[PDB]
Amino acid sequence: RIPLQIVRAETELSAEEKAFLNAVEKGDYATVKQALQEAE
Amino acid sequence: RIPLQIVRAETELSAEEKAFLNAVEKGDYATVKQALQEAEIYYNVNINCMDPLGRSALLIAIENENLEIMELLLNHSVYVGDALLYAIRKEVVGAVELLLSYQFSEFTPDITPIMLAAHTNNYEIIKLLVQKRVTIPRPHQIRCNCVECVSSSEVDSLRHSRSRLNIYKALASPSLIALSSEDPILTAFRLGWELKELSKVENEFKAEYEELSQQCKLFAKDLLDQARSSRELEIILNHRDDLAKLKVAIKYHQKEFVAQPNCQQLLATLWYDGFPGWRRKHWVVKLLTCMTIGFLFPMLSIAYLISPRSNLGLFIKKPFIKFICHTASYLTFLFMLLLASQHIVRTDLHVQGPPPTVVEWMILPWVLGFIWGEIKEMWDGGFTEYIHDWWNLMDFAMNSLYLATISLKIVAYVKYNGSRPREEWEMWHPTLIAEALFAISNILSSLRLISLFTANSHLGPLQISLGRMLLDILKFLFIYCLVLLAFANGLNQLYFYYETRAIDEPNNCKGIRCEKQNNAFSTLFETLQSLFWSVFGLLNLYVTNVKARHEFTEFVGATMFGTYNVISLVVLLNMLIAMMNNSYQLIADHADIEWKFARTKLWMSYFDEGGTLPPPFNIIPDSLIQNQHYQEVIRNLVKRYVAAMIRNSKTHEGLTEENFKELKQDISSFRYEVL
Ligand SMILES: CC(C)CCC[C@@H](C)[C@H]1CC[C@H]2[C@@H]3CC=C4C[C@@H](OC(=O)CCC(=O)O)CC[C@]4(C)[C@H]3CC[C@]12C
Ligand SMILES: [Ca+2]
Ligand SMILES: [Zn+2]
Repeated sequence: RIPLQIVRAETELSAEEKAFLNAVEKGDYATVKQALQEAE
Repeated sequence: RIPLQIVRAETELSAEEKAFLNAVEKGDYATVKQALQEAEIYYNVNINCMDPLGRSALLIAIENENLEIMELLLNHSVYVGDALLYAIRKEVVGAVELLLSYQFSEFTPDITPIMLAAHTNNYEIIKLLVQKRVTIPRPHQIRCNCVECVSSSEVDSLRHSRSRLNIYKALASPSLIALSSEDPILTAFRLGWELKELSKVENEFKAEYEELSQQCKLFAKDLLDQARSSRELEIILNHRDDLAKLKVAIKYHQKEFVAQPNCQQLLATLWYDGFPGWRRKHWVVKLLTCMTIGFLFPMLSIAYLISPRSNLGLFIKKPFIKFICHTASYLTFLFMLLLASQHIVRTDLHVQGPPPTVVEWMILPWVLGFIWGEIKEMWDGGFTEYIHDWWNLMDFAMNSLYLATISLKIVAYVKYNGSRPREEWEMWHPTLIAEALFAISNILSSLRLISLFTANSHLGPLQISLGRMLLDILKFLFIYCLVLLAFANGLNQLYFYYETRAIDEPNNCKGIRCEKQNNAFSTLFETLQSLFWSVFGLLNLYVTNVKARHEFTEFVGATMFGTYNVISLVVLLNMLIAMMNNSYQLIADHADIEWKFARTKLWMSYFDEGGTLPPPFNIIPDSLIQNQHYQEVIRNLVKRYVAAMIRNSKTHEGLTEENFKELKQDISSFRYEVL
C-alpha cells in the first residue's frame, strides 16, 4: 500500500510552446507562420 | 435428421434501438443528436441500450476513435461505467484524456485503470495516469499465514490467485518501473528474484512468473546497454546502495547483465593489471611468460612476506599473478603426491608403525595450509554461501580424509612398536586403513583440478555443459537402482540354497573376484556386485550353474540373468543416450553466457586482498555526491532507452491505421467544408 509518483520529472513547457508544437505536428502553413511572427 | 435451433436466445432490441445503434456506428453528428432528443422527449430510444454482443454506443464510438460523439453522449449523461478500460486497452490517448476530463464485461472485476495501463506498457498513458496520484496494492509475503490471506484463500482461491498474478504483472512493467522507481536496476534485480522464487511456490502458474522474471532481466540488461562512456559505466557499476552493483548482480543471478560486452571489457582491464596489451602478444610468448611466472612462485611470496611495500613484493597483489602462483603451488603439491608412491623415496614395507618419510614431512604443511584456508574462507565470507558451490563439498571430503589419515598414522605409531609379516596382519590394521584413505584422498585431490578449466576459452563451455548434464544422469540413476534391486532380490532368493564354503573351492577363493568365479548369487551383497559388474561384461556365463544337476533351476537362473541383461543394456542405456542428446541440444544454446558468468565468478575471487599467499606460505604468522551522479546517469539511460523503444514501436500496422484514420478525417473535413 504505497502510492506511485514521478521521480525523474521533466520540466514541461508553457501553453504557448505546447500550442506551437501541436500546430507544427498537425501541419498549418499559416498558423505556424503567425506563431513564428509572434515569437519574433 | 434433427433440426438446428437457437438454445440460448438473446433478447433483441426494438427497431428504434437498432436504428440508434446503426446511426452511432455509421457516424452522423446530427442524426444521433435528434435520436437523443427523441429519447429525451418521447423515450423512444433507451440511452443505455446494449448490442447483443455487449457493445454500447459509447463503446462503438470508442472503437471508432471519434471524440465528438463521445463528448456529446457524456454531455447527455449516458452510462459511462467500464469505458476507461476499453479506451486504455485500445491505447487511444485522446479518448483516455476525454473520459479522464469527466452486466457483461470483458474485464475481470479486480482490474484498475492503472493496472491495465501497466499491463499494456504504454509510457504516454502510464505517465498520464500516474500524474493524477494513483496507487497500486502490494501483496503479502510468499509464505504468509495472516488471517486475511487465509480467509481469502479459503473463500475464492481462483480470485485470489488471479488478483496476485495481475498485481505482479502490473508491477513488472518496464515503463512503470522507469517512471516510478529511483533505482530501476536494483528494482528489476529484486523483482526478478522474487518472481523466480514465487514460480516454484505457485507451481500451477509457473510459466507466467518465469516470463515475468525474464522480462525484468531483459529490462535491466537493455538499460545497461545504453551507456556511452567508461565514466558512465564505472559510475553504474561502482554504485554502493569496490564493484558493489556487480556483486549484487552476481548474487541475484543476472547472467545476461554480467556477460554484456562493456562489463566484460572492464573486468578484463581489471584482471590484466600488470600486462598492458596482453592480447597484442603472441600465444608463444604468452605461454613462455606463464611458465616463467609459475616457476618463481616460492619467490614473490617470500618477498611479499618480508617487504610488502617493495617493488618485488607488490607483484603478487595482481590477480593474474596470484592465480598463476596458486596454480603452480597446487601443481607442486600434486607432483609431490605423485612422488609419494615411487620406489625412490619409499622403502621398508615391513614395519608396523612407520615414522613419517621425507615426502610425507614435506606434504604435511600443504595439508595444514589447505585446512587453514578452508576454515578462514568459511569464517570470512558467509557460512550459508560456503555450501552453495558444490566444490567445497569435495574440499571438505578431501580434508576430512587427510585428517583421518594423520590420526590413524599417529594412533598406529603410538600403539605398535616392532615388526611383523604383512601377510599375517589383521583385516582392520590402522596402517592399512590409513593407506586406503590416503589413496582415496589422492584421487579426490587430483580430480579437483577440473575447476581451473573455466579460465580457458575452449574447455570452459564444455565443462559447463557436462556439469549441466550431470543432474539428468542423477535422474536416471534412481530407475536403474530400483531395477537392480528387484533383480538382485529375485536371483538371491533363487540361488541362496546352494552356498559353498571357501574350503572346497580351488585356491580357497570365494566370490567373483577369483580366477574361477563362484558363489555369484549366494548373498545379497555378492548378487549386487555381480549384477553391477555384468554391465561391463566382466561376469562369466558359467556362474549360473549349480554343482548338482538341477536343470530347471539352472535354466530359470539363466533366463533371469538374460532378462536383466536385455533390460539394462538394450533399453535403459539407449534411453539415457536419447535424453542426453535432447538435453545437450537445449544446453548448447546458452553456453557462452553461462561460461562467462562462471569465469566472472572465478575472476572476482582474486580481486580482494584476503588470502593472497598460497597454502604453503599462508600458515606462517561522500555518499550524497555519488547519489547525484548516479541519478544523473540513470536519467540519461532512461531517456535514451525510452526514446529507442518509442522509435522501435513504429510498426506497419500502426502506421497504416494512423494514416487511414488521418485520411478519413481530412476527407470528412473537406466534404463538410464543401457542403
Ligand atoms: C591432461 C593432462 C595433461 C593434465 C595435467 C594437469 C595440469 C598440467 C593441467 C590440468 C588443468 C590445467 C589448467 C587448465 C586451464 C588453465 C587456464 C589457462 O588460462 C588461460 O588460458 C587464459 C587465457 C584465455 O582466457 O584463453 C592457464 C593455464 C591453466 C591454469 C591450466 C594449467 C595446467 C593444468 C593445471
Ligand atoms: Ca574451497
Ligand atoms: Zn498475509
